[PDB]
Amino acid sequence: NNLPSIFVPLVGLVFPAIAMASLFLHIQKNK
Amino acid sequence: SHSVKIYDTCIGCTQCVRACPTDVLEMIPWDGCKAKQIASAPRTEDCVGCKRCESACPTDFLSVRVYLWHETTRSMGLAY
Amino acid sequence: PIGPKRGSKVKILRRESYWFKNVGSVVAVDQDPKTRYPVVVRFAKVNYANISTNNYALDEVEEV
Amino acid sequence: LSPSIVISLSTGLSLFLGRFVFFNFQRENVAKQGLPEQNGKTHFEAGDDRAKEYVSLLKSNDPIGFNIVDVLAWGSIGHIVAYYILATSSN
Amino acid sequence: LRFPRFSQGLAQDPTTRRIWFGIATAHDFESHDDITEERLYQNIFASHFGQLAIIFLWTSGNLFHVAWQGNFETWVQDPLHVRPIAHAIWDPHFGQPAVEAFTRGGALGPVNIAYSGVYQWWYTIGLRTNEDLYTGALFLLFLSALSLIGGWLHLQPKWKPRVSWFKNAESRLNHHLSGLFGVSSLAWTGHLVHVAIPASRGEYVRWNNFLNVLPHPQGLGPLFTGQWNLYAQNPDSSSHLFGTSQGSGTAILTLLGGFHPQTQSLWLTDMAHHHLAIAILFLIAGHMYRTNFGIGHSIKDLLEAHIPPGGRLGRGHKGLYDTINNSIHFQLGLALASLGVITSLVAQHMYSLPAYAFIAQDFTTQAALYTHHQYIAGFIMTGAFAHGAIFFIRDYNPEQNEDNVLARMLDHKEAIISHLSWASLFLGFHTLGLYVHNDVMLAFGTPEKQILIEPIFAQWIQSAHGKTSYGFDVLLSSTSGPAFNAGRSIWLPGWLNAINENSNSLFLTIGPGDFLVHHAIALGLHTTTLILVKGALDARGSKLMPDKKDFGYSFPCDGPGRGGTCDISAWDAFYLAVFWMLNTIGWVTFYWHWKHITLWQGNVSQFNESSTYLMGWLRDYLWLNSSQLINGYNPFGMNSLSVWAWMFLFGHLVWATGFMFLISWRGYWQELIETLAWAHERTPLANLIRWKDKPVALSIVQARLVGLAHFSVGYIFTYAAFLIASTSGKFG
Amino acid sequence: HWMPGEPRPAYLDGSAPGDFGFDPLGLGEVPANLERYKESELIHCRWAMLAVPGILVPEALGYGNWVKAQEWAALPGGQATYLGNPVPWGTLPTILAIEFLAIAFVEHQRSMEKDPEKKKYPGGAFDPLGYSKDPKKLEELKVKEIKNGRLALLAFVGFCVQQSAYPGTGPLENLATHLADPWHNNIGDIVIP
Amino acid sequence: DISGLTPCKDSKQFAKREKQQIKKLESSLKLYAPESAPALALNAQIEKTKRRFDNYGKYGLLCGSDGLPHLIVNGDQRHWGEFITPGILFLYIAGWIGWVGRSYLIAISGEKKPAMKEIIIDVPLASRIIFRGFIWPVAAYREFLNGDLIAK
Ligand code: CLA
Ligand code: CLA
Ligand code: CLA
Ligand SMILES: CC1=C(/C=C/C(C)=C/C=C/C(C)=C/C=C/C=C(C)/C=C/C=C(C)/C=C/C2=C(C)CCCC2(C)C)C(C)(C)CCC1
Ligand SMILES: CC1=C(/C=C/C(C)=C/C=C/C(C)=C/C=C/C=C(C)/C=C/C=C(C)/C=C/C2=C(C)CCCC2(C)C)C(C)(C)CCC1
Ligand SMILES: CC1=C(C/C=C(\C)CCC[C@H](C)CCC[C@H](C)CCCC(C)C)C(=O)c2ccccc2C1=O
Ligand code: SF4
Ligand code: SF4
Repeated sequence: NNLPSIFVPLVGLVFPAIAMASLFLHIQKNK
Repeated sequence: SHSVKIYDTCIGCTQCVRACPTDVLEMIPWDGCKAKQIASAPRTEDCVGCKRCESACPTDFLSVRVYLWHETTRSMGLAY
Repeated sequence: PIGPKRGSKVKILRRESYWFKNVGSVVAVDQDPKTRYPVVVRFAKVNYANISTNNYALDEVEEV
Repeated sequence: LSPSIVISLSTGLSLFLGRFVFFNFQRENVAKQGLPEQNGKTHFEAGDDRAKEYVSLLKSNDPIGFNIVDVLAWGSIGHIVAYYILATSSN
Repeated sequence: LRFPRFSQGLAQDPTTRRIWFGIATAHDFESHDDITEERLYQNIFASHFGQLAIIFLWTSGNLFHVAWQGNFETWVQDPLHVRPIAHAIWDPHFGQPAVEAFTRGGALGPVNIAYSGVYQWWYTIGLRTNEDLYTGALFLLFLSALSLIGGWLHLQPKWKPRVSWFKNAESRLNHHLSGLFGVSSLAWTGHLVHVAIPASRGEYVRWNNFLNVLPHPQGLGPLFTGQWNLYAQNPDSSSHLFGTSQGSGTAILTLLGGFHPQTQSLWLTDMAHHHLAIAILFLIAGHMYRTNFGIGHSIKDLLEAHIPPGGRLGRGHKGLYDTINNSIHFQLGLALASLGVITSLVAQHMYSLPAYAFIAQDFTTQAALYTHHQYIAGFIMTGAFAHGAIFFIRDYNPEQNEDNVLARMLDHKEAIISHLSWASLFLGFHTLGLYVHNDVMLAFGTPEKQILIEPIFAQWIQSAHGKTSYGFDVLLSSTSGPAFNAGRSIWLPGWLNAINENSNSLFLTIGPGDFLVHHAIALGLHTTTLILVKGALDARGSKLMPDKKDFGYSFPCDGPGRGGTCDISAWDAFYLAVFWMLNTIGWVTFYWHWKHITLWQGNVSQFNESSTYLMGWLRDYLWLNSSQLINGYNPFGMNSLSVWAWMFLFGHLVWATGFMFLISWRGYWQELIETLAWAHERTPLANLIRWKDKPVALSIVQARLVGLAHFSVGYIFTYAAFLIASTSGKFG
Repeated sequence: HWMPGEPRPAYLDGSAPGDFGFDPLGLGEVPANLERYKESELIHCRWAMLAVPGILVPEALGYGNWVKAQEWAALPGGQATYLGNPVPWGTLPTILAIEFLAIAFVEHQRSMEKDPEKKKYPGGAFDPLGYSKDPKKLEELKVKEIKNGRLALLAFVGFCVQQSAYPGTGPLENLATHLADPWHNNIGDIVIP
Repeated sequence: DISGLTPCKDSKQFAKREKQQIKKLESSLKLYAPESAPALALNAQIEKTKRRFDNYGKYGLLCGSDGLPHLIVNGDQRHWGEFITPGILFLYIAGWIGWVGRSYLIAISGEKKPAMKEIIIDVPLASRIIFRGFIWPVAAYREFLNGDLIAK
């Protein structure tokens, strides 16, 4: 199939970047 | 800031207040020992947690006790 | 006079003491009423701080 | 080959033993071992609403207070014994 | 406020310690701000729901991948000559030789060979096509969704349980014992009888026809009339071929004993009878405790009345009900101890009494399963004692527990600790002395001077089970004994056939090397127990620190005074016992693996002769069996063992990296970090960027955990790579 | 005294019937425990003083020793015999059922008693001939009963042990074997093979 | 035949081990003149090897399938010299040493500075105490009966 050519980069490069950016913004937040 | 407590087994030797590397501890008059003195701890916001005071106490078990607690810029010894 | 006489042997009943349930000799007893721990006891063995003398109240020493 | 319908008469014997012989012993032991409790309070009186005893099932017009739970328990014992007897035979 | 939300003290830390300690204290609900008992219980309930959801998702993922990318239908036809496939590989970093090398099985591309034994397990329970696995995966996805939904529901104000509901012990015990064990095991017998037994005889029974197929020709008639012997008549013949109707029978409940001749595993009709019997036993036992129906036992009165009148146990068990009921660490410790014991039992029993078809012939799977379960059991056993110490610190009340069994244990801790020390010293001294004597005797070329001691007691026990290789002739090995005559017509023939056949792992033959390694295992167990028990009992104070209970479970030291006080907490006692647990499990797994490798190669004499001296171990186990593994890639090419060699080196590197955090301590590093701040603040074009958290060295307790995690990960990965590579290179 | 020159336990004053101060292990220290032990001792003695006549008399009439009478029940379909005459109801599950029901009733009836004296010497209807009319004679009778019961218990222990050394033999057979050649047919050979 | 073992004197593998060892020793002797000292040493080694194998054959040891002696420690009277007698001798010697140490420690406990008698031993007192441990079992048992063995 062609699905692994999409989901492997999606889980290895895109989702980690989004999660790390969101988590850094969360931990750096103050009020 | 850390917590520094004094118990009434103190003999008034002054050795703990001479040992502190920041001014945290001082002597006050008292009655209950021959020396008529007891240690007091008014400035515990300046305590670094070194336990030099507890190494100096001659009582069987310490009449001064330090309990480590929430850490701040002063209590971490940071000069950055 | 207050408490044990000088030279007598007493045993310690303070749980946080290094010499708990050990026998020591009385050195002196302070006769002031406002003193909280007037009994001076000395021991043969040193503690972890290399000390061999301590003060106790009248309720933490018994004559043996 | 003993018949299964007759062998189940053990239920009657077990019920007879429970109702006429071992009644006082069981009742006094149950009275001695009271309701389970937590921190000195029973489960219901400590706050648990679903630990309340069903008083409606305790009331039976039997002259000695024989319950339906007793019937169920002694019948279960009788059935277990009868089926053990039935299975042991014909081996 | 800011991250962490649950700690005002941590949220005001101006350094990087705020993040690290915010991560590490998330699941310690007891120490959070404004915490109550009810909130604690409700949070625990929700966390349990989440854990169940995760487990169901994991199993569903395994099944879906096996169905989508595996070779289950090809493996079923010829189980002994096909390699199972775990999943496919899609790595853009691969080269062409790597693409060619990993294309094994019957696949069209790179794949992984499964060593978890799921193929044999699923084939044994009746799954035959890829459509079944898809349905199972869908059902488990639904179950995970249901678990999450149930987890969310009980956190709402309308559906929150109360603390009194959580403390109703008798009702929970009754319900668990009767339904979660008895009914659960009763239903598995139903699945076996209705689906799995017909499948092994060539019969296809599914949802569309299971209401029309009779599992037995006579139906339910024999059950209600008591003629239960009709269900055992006409069992499978010894000429049975698994999965086909050739030589099959009609029985559904037997007590044959032994192994199936072809699959070399337990009979399917024995397991159904076993589960039925245990289901009845669990169903009966779940009627003991008192509920709102007016009959049963009360646990508190059971505990309070078990006091010997002689007074040798003081007040006995009085007050223990509230001690256990009001402490969650006590319950967790009891559960962990029981779980670890049963995990070790599972590991010991699955290798010698296989239950899945064609798993005894798969050599790589058995070793992996054994090692996996033994390591997990060791970790659980450490956790039990850790939580026992945490209970003694946080929850124990001396006044409510006066002079009972629990309080009298703290009274004589010195005797227990000293006797454990004596046992450990004796075992270690003599075992090491004998090993070194044997090594010196071999070095001087005189092997006939060795001290070789026969394990007489274990050989006698084996003979008492029916083994005839030692000539002791006792009990089951005696043909005229009452014990032999009692069961000679029920289970003894098959069991005796299985036990006296030397190609399996049922009661292997033993010698002096087994004796020495068993005593090494005993030494390891005793030393680990000594460390953990000393940590648990001294948790509330000692002569060196009388008031240890005021400082908590985990704290660095009490400073350099009174001679110095590094590693004085109970947490530090747990930290030191992980090294001994790892050592003991390593010894156990080395013994198992070498024995089974020599057995499978058919040269058991090598183990018999070379296991009495340590040079024999080092030369004939580690050096000899690592040749293929270290040749996964060389200046001449690579093969399918390249990943295992890479993981071997990776584990070596991670293990050695842990020594940095263990040998070098904080004050070297805080001084080093202080110069980097100046360097950054004085560097042009870079001082335009500044940090928000002031950078600091790791804490004293942090570095112990970080060093210990690196040590464990390296240990596990290195041994796993070596074991899998060595077994699969030789036997596939 | 059970051993002259030895001190007595404080709780054994010498007033109880058959009291000779024998308690090396101190099992009767607890007053509640010692009260139970007397009842159990009397029950054991009374049960063993009926077994001894029931073991020797059937063997003296040629009906077989006391272990041969139990062999038939291990076989399938074995039927009980009495005085050489098979009994119609001597099937195994008929005997087991009637024994449990009959005994469970009387022993539970004894259990429910709460007067400590009536648990040992209940009196009343179980003494039809009225031998307990005289308190002076009664003490002598109690001493006689206790002294005989312990002897019967020792005899039963001898019965049991002699069977192990000579399997398949009765006590009267062992006595006959000993009487013929006393100086070589005795305990000595068993201890020293 | 305990545990399926065989006597050393009937074992063929034992003889093969002896022959291999002797043959290995003899191949080195051909490198030296017969009169030289190394030849004498090798001759002595060969004789000692033969004597050791003969002695192992005489004592009634048991061999396995590898031709190596095995020890029985279950308490059988036919093999009491393997474990029981050396064990009793070791227990006697260890009790002697421990009793002498305890006696010396008790002897100097009443002095003004008992610590100084531990780093600088009092030789005459120890020498007088050394002989007393020869009867340690009797003294220890009588002390246990009198209740002076355990500190109060
Ligand atoms: C019939 C009634 C019933 C049932 C079925 C359950 C069931 C459950 N309750 Mg529960 N509960 C009940 C009544 C019931 N409850 C009542 C009346 C109360 C109130 C008094 C509670 C109060 C309660 C609380 C407070 C909690 C639960 C929890 C749980 C769950 C624990 C998960 C578990 O045990 O793993 C399953 C484990 C087993 C089946 C057995 C494990 C050990 C065996 C020996 C292993 C067998 C291995 C075997 C060989 C197969 C393995 C091999 C295989 C891989 C091939 C479970 C689903 C917990 C939870 O949150 O879960 C969501 C929890 O915290 N319950
Ligand atoms: C290979 C390394 C190694 C070795 C040999 C040991 C050995 C030991 N550990 Mg240990 N340990 C280790 C690593 C090791 N540990 C590690 C990595 C950790 C984690 C930090 C621990 C944590 C640990 C704990 C927590 C405890 C031990 C304890 C023990 C002792 C109990 C075992 C026994 O019976 O004694 C075996 C006997 C010996 C080793 C004696 C050999 C004596 C020879 C004859 C010395 C010869 C002297 C010399 C040659 C003559 C003079 C010449 C001159 C040049 C010196 C034992 C000495 C326990 C203990 O001490 O309490 C009883 C204990 O509580 N260990
Ligand atoms: C504390 C010491 C200790 C410990 C933990 C163990 C533990 C174990 N032994 Mg073991 N053993 C010991 C001492 C010990 N042994 C000694 C001293 C001997 C020589 C007599 C043996 C001889 C021995 C044999 C022959 C076998 C085992 C086996 C085993 C394992 C199975 C359990 C068993 O059979 O127990 C055995 C338990 C004992 C023998 C009790 C010994 C405990 C006492 C206190 C030792 C004191 C020594 C004593 C004073 C010597 C006096 C002799 C003197 C009269 C000459 C188990 C791991 C079996 C096994 O599976 O091996 C693979 C086996 O076949 N042991
Ligand atoms: C009215 C009345 C009467 C009578 C009554 C009656 C007669 C009753 C009855 C009742 C009954 C009659 C009851 C019953 C019950 C039963 C039960 C409760 C059962 C159970 C069961 C079970 C539990 C089972 C089990 C099992 C097993 C174990 C195995 C196999 C399977 C089975 C499932 C079978 C009279 C006239 C006298 C008087 C007046 C009143
Ligand atoms: C510290 C602490 C804790 C913890 C603890 C622990 C962790 C423990 C463990 C323990 C353990 C871990 C134990 C174990 C045991 C075991 C056993 C006890 C076993 C037994 C066995 C048997 C009895 C057997 C039998 C038999 C039979 C039946 C048949 C065949 C033969 C034989 C012999 C095998 C707690 C929380 C609680 C509390 C607090 C403190
Ligand atoms: C090396 C070392 C340092 C210095 C090491 C530091 C400061 C490392 C800090 C982390 C760096 C940035 C690397 C992080 C690598 C991780 C893989 C990234 C985060 C992973 C997440 C899952 C958290 C100490 O602070 C120390 C303190 C006390 C005893 C021993 C030591 C010690 O050995
Ligand atoms: S605290 Fe200690 S050192 Fe300071 S005065 Fe009191 S007794 Fe002396
Ligand atoms: S702990 Fe150190 S800094 Fe704090 S008061 Fe004592 S001596 Fe001063």
